[PDB]
Amino acid sequence: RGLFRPRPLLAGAAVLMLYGWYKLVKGIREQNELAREKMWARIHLIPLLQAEEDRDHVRRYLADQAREKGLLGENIKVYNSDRYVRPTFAVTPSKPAQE
Amino acid sequence: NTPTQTYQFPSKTVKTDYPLIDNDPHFTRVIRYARPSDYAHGLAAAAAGPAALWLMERISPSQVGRGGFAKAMRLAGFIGLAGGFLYFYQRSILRFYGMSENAREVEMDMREMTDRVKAGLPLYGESRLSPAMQGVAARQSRYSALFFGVMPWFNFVNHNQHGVDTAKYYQQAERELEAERLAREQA
Amino acid sequence: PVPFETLIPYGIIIAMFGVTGAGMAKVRHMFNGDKRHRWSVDQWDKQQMERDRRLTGHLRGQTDNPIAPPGFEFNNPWKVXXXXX
Amino acid sequence: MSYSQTINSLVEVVLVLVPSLVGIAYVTVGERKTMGSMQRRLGPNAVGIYGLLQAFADALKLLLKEYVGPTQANLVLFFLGPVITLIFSLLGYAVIPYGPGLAVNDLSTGILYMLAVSSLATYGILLAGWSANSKYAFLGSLRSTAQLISYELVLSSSILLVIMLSGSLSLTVIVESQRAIWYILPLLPVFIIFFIGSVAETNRAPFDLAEAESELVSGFMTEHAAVIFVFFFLAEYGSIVLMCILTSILFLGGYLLINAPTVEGSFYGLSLGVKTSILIFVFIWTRASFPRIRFDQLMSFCWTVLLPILFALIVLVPCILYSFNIFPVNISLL
Amino acid sequence: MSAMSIYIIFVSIIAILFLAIDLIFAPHNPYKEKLSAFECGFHSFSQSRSPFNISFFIYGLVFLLLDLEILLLYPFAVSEYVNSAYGLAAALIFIGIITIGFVYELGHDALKVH
Amino acid sequence: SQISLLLLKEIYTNGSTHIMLDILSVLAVISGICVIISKNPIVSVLHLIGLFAYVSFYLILIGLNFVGLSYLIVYIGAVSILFLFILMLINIRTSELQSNTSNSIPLTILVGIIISSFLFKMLPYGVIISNKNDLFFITSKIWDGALAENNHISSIGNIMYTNYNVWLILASFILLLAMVGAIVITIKPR
Amino acid sequence: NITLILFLIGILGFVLNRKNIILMLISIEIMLLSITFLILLSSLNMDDIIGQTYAIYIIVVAGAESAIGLGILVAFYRLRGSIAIEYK
Amino acid sequence: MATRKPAFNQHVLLDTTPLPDSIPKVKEIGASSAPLLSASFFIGARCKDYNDDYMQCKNENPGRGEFECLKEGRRVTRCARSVLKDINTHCLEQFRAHWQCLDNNNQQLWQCRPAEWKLNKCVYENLKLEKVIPDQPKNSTPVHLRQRQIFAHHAIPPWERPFIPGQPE
Amino acid sequence: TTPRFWSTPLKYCRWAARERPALFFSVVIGALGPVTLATVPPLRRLIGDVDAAPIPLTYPIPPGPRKQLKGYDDDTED
Amino acid sequence: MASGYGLNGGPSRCFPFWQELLACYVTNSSEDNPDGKNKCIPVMEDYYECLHHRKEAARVRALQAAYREAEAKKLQENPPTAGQIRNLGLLNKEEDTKKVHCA
Repeated sequence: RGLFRPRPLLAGAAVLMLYGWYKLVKGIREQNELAREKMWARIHLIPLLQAEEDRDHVRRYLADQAREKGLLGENIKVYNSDRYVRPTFAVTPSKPAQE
Repeated sequence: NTPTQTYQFPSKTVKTDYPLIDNDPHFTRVIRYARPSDYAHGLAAAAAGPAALWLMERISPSQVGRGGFAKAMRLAGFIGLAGGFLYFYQRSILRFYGMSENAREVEMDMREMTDRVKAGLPLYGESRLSPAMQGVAARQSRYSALFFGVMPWFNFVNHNQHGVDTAKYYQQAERELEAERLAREQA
Repeated sequence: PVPFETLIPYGIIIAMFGVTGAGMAKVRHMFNGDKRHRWSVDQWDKQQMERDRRLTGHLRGQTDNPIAPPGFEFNNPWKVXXXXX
Repeated sequence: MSYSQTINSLVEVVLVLVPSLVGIAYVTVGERKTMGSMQRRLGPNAVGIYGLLQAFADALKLLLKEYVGPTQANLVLFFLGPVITLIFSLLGYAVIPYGPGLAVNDLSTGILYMLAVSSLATYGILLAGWSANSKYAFLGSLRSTAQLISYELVLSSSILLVIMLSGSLSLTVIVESQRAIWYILPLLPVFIIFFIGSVAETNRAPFDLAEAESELVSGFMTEHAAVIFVFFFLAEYGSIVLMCILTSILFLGGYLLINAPTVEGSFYGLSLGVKTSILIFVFIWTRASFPRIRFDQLMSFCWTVLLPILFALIVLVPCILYSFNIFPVNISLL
Repeated sequence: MSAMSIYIIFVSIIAILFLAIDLIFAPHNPYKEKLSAFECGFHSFSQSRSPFNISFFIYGLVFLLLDLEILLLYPFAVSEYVNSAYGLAAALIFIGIITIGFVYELGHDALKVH
Repeated sequence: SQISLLLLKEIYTNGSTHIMLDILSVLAVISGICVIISKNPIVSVLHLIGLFAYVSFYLILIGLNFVGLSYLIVYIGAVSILFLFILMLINIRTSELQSNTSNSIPLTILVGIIISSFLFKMLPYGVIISNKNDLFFITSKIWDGALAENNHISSIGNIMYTNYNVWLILASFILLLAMVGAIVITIKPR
Repeated sequence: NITLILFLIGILGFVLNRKNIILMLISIEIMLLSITFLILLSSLNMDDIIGQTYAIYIIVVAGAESAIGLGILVAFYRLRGSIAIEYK
Repeated sequence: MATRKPAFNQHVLLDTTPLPDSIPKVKEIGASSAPLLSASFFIGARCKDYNDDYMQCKNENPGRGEFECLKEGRRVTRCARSVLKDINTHCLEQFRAHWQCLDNNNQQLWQCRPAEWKLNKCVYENLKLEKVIPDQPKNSTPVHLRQRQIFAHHAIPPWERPFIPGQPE
Repeated sequence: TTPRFWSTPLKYCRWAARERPALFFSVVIGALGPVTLATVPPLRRLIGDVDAAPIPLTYPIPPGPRKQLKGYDDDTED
Repeated sequence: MASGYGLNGGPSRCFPFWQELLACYVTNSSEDNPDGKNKCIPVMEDYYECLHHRKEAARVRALQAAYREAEAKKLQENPPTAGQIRNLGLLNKEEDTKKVHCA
């Protein structure tokens, strides 16, 4: 029974495994190219999105600096440097919205 | 043209007695700039290992069974050969490091590079690796022949971070190009 | 011959997989405003869905208006937590 | 979103668990009816029409059957083991994609999640067998521990070869990657090895050593009875189906095809179920075709035949991937 | 609430619902010989709580280390695009040193119970 | 007048509850004690796998999914083998009979207080946080740092085989010595 | 805070152990758990992937130590026949 | 606020304080995620210099560029509202068909190539704006200009042609 | 009976294939990787197969001085 | 922190603070002037502040108790509902956005 001969099954296995590796070369090469398109599309959007985010950060920073000079009278310097540091902590009201 | 900047990465200065050519020289350069003594010493060093195990056998026989000494020579042969090549490599790269007399290496480096610079080719070649992976590789292998006794490592990356200002190479090539143009006029 | 009564439990197993795939798809399509749901989402996609709620009120809502509606610059959510920093 | 989040998650879990529990009932019926056909028998054909209520006669009988607490047994552990095995076997169905992202949890580390819940369920078998203080239950529990040492590296090493192609660990992305080609074509040896290790993972013949009835009496579950016994069968057959889903996820393109969304979702569910049902057949086919192996022979087979081949592939496969510029991007895309 | 948390809730309550039904609706008549250990019909020495010989403990010792080794390869399979050739080399050195230890296990016949 | 600072409840996209971390904390401590006080060695190795489980669920819930799943994967096999050795080297019945005195309580109180008090200032503010006006952590979004977010396992892979490859070579030599040594001291002679 | 509680359990479970040497090898495991767990929480608060890498290398040596410990116990038990620490 | 992803967030904090009269005012972009991805290649076809100028400004003020590059940011927003209006005055059916397709397809470009080709042609013949992806391999056809998509759940009709500018039909 | 490798390397390879196939072919498969690494990339470049350029995983910041742009200024709003 | 490799594949948050401190040390300290490294004292405090947040937690704490006590004393007329905060910035909810801003 040659359905169970070791050689033709070894042959058909080598063919299937070589064909599927060919299809895998083409697939991953195509996906790495699709990944390049997804990243360039993201990159064009990054400067308009980050610009809106920075306007929000400058606006919230300026407000908290104004709120402290009222509540605490003067501003407290957390950092010696002049660099903006995104806040780890924020003043919150004692109650959420009543809903 | 002039790259307008010749030291781009912060390097470590080591006190040494000779000029530093390359803190991370490529594998091929170490083999090419090897003196013929380096092949003499590294071949003598590789033979020392199995010859030591032979002499111990003659004076003080181990009393091992029929095939053991032949097995042990194969290990002593490899270990000697492995340490012989590491010794052969260290002799050539210490000259690149300025930790051994290197006048000959300094002059062949100042010619090979000024030949690449007048040809427009990159000084240290082109990497297939990314410029950050090139840096991780420079950082991993610079001065790494000084740890050869413990962990070995070789530079197989064509990076551009070798610890030396490249201005001298561009200066000589342009002066060599300056002399070439004047000589070509009288024709 | 073919023992079709042997293949009946296998047909039920296949069918209940079909029940699962069809129902998960329908419920998610409703939850996502009669739109196909999103999968394999990263920080950018989650930030983009939260920007969509800012303009439309629904995380999956889409508007093409070149100008933002008034109050968009004050509606940027800053997440408030108690312990996981 | 549109309606309540809790109600969505409520319906989403029901649509997975309840249909999967119905599926577990009929893999037992299908096994008995399929082994019988290969044995020139019929199988269940009387409890219900064509014997389609037989799994529930069995299930209802045991939950109404008396339980025994052995005097020598550690009773709190005698009940804890089967509960651990059942809970963690069923937990694996929470990462199964029935479509792109159609899972109760589209986790980015779903493959490692499954390795963690399968390993816990095995520890329940070890605990329950030892807790009986009977000798056949004790001999069976040691066999389960030997078997996990044998098949855990085999599966995890085999899976790591799939990840080297998909680059994800997410079950949806590995199915999406197979749109290029099913992974059973380039990874034909890995599919065989992973399937063999999955039969050993399930305690299924020819690797049925912990529960062997020709050598032990019932192995680890000999002293266990009633609903404690129900737990170990529900764990075993849900573990079988789950391993056939995973093998279809990792090598057979998962849900890929060989009101408007419902047609698409149904076709995805049918395609995965059709491929899963073929592998469920191969399990039952393997049980009716071979004798049992000795447990030392299984440990030798996994450690001197399978593992040497797998580590050789772990070296070889990324070397082919780099050689052809075929390393997958590890970013979110598919 | 998330589907994952609700999923854990249900599978637990199914484990309870089945267990509760049997604990309520099944007969319970525990007596001496019913509560005894099975030993195929004859009582024997209780020895399951005494030190027992495991002839495959050297396989458990090796499994722990190899489990650690394949875990140290999973980050590589999910980071191949960035690792490239330079990272592949180190991962090959790591596998190569580990394989030598496995060759020691095979050559010394540690995994060959007789 | 004008509030200008508005607190609100997040309807969707909200995170877990930090109540669950305190539950896992007590259970992990509870299970840790029961590992050493238990008379039965198998009951204490079961409390051991439990103890590793609440720590892993603690790590998963704070977003450490890889190391949390990897901890669980590694230790379930490790506890199984440790189970396997208790059944080979320990008389279970005589160990349960074996007891423990109460003479260790005075040392427990003294050693517990001194070390814990001394080891408290050795820990930083980030850990001692959340020990009637409390603080709230605030987070916002970025676009440049979110272009291609990696998973934590990918971030470790980005550096584990290049920037820190020395730790891998040394780690592979500890594992090699363990593979050769554990076998050398326990191998049956041949 | 839990890191300190766990470390104290492992330190007393190792020192005030009057049961068996396998429990002492478990207590070492508990201590390494607590030390690793402190490094993990700190890594998250400082945005450091190195402390997760550090925690991973503690896990691999923690298992290597438990293999050498279990291997040395087998050697000791083979000759002594008991791995029970004993107090008169 | 921190760039860390929250694990236990249950509350949102909002500030109703407006930016001071000193800083000029820019009306924000009103497009959603699907319209922005459908017009991203057009953003960069026109706004690349400003998109690149705002990023080089921030790199020239390390740690402080949020506050010190507010004008470059106002410029990028204006450049991006210009293309959006342009894609709306013209090619509005094509633009809607593309980004409405993208929302139903996980925002994956390869799943909406026929709508992209139709829009890309209409943007090209009314805005001289071309989709350009840098460093694509020269050995093979660009992936976005490929008839067959291997990862697309639905095969691309044979009669739908990719848009290559210049060459006629 | 079994051949010694150093006595006759070609005989040992035939015996190992036939009598110890799983171990022998593990070494062949594992060795095939370094053979692939050393031979395929040269042949790939010989036939013109070009390794692709890396995809950007950070904003590509251009080099050189800023371009001194004039457009989309504040006065262009209305 | 000081490594430069953060959780998302991007760089660590306290890496700029660390690179500035090392830059300050190498560019001010030397054997000729041992006391040039006192220039690094504020730079080294910023690195610890980026890491543990003790100074910022103290600032917010004082500001938050001050803020809340003024809120109680402040005159209250009508509180916005939760649904009204949700309506801010929407397509056709101009009435609610105005109420949120007291305009």
